[PDB]
Amino acid sequence: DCSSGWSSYEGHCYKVFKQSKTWADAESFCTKQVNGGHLVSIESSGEADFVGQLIAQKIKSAKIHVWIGLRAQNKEKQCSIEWSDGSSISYENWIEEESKKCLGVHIETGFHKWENFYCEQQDPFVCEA
Amino acid sequence: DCPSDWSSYEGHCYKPFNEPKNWADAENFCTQQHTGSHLVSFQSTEEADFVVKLAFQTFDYGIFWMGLSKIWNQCNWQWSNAAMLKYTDWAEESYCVYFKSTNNKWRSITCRMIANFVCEFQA
Amino acid sequence: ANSFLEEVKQGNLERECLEEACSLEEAREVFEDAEQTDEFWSKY
Ligand SMILES: [Ca+2]
Ligand SMILES: [Ca+2]
Ligand SMILES: [Ca+2]
Ligand SMILES: [Ca+2]
Ligand SMILES: [Ca+2]
Ligand SMILES: [Ca+2]
Ligand SMILES: [Ca+2]
Ligand SMILES: [Ca+2]
Ligand SMILES: [Ca+2]
Ligand SMILES: [Ca+2]
Ligand SMILES: [Ca+2]
Ligand SMILES: [Ca+2]
Repeated sequence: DCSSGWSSYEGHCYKVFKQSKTWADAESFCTKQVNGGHLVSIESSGEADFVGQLIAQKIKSAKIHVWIGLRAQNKEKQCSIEWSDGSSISYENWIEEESKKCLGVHIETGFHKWENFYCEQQDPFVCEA
Repeated sequence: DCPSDWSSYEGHCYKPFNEPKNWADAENFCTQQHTGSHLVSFQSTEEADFVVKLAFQTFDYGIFWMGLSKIWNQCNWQWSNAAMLKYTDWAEESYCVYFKSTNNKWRSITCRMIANFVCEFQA
Repeated sequence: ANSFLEEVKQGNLERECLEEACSLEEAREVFEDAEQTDEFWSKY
């Protein structure tokens, strides 16, 4: 029992969106579509199964991925680590796009395995409420 | 003073290897080539340029590990809806840092990847 | 597309994006240059 075009699973509503958005925009979008909406939160084996099948119905491309609601909030490029020699990280030369702090699922795992992607890419997503 | 087979820069010795090892194995292998050795750490651009040039003139193109591992394993992962992160299904367990012998920018790839490497030590 | 150890190799447009489906990053690894990556990706 959800809004039109939304699918139910365990008293939660879900919808796969084909529009490509960055992880951040996708998230805001979800909060504006439904009461309490957010990017999908895969909290269980069964939910993963349901959502994987749900996505597979609309997404057939392997050129892209589908955004899910997990992200590393830390602003730094790496977290709580030092160099293998002990020295702290003073110098940095990161390619912006090599920082992959947002997660998404891909067709090659049947949309199950959480893969790391650069947050500012635009890809389809799934909202849950 | 570096042992011939090694290269020298600002008082540190560097040496590229082309026997593909994952990160943990590479770092470990470094510590055995000589006391106080490790996977190369970058403290400045010229040091970085020195090592990129070095590995390049030696083994041409390849991907080389640097001393950074499990880079996001300790970040604060959380769902946007604040749900509890219990169930997980990571494709890759850890990400490590590396570079191409063609440019000095830092890149990321799963720590299990097979790659060349450069060891470094002091004095 | 990435197999288990293919990423050791130098990128290649034909092998990765035309003979296989490639992600935005794989394409960026091929071109390196952002605008070129855009040009290609927008027509992919
Ligand atoms: Ca309802
Ligand atoms: Ca959920
Ligand atoms: Ca630490
Ligand atoms: Ca150093
Ligand atoms: Ca391939
Ligand atoms: Ca590839
Ligand atoms: Ca590649
Ligand atoms: Ca061909
Ligand atoms: Ca192939
Ligand atoms: Ca790659
Ligand atoms: Ca890359
Ligand atoms: Ca252009």
